[PDB]
Amino acid sequence: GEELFTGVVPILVELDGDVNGHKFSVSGEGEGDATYGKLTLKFICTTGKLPVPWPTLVTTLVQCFSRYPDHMKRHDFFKSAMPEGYVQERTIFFKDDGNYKTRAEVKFEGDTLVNRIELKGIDFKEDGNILGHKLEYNYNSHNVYIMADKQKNGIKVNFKIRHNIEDGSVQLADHYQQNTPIGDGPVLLPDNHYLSTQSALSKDPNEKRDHMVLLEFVTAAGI
Repeated sequence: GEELFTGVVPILVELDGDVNGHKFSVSGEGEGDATYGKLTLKFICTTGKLPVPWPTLVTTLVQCFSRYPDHMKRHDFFKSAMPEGYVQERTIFFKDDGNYKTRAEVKFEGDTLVNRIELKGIDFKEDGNILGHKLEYNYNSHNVYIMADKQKNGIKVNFKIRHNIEDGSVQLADHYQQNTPIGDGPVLLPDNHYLSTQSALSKDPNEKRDHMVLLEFVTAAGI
């Protein structure tokens, strides 16, 4: 897959979610430039108002677009699984609140890199920081820790996202991730390393639908 990410690739994102019964759908389009670990996307809630804060959806809403330096190419599982793609599953535990469980398939459909997602959220407090919409519209920089999972011929991923709360406090979201290939072809199983992330959220001053504009940079490191 390395060769498939040398230039600007277009991206399409589709998420179907249900959090405590509140059903919703999100669509997103943009492009990724893995050579600069760059992502520019704009997401729309296609069913109306989003029943959770936009930032809680950022991790769910294409790590194959992370910049893997030359001396780490042999560790880029994400791109190695292309174009057949890979399944990405997660369990996001929101401290003192509910948890999201997600399953997605990211692969190529012609030239378009597609991320199809199903998200299920349960045990949220209808009046907590998530359902009550008390998280600020911003995003911090984190370190995504990656590990090989030889027995599953995939990887294991763990990290902690810190969502700023409107009162100055912090809402922790423990991420437990698993990625496995969709094809029966070989993939790169990586030594331990991590991805350094940063995201900036903004609004489109001409968009009336509930939405999020995301600019994100990610680069592999730790080796």
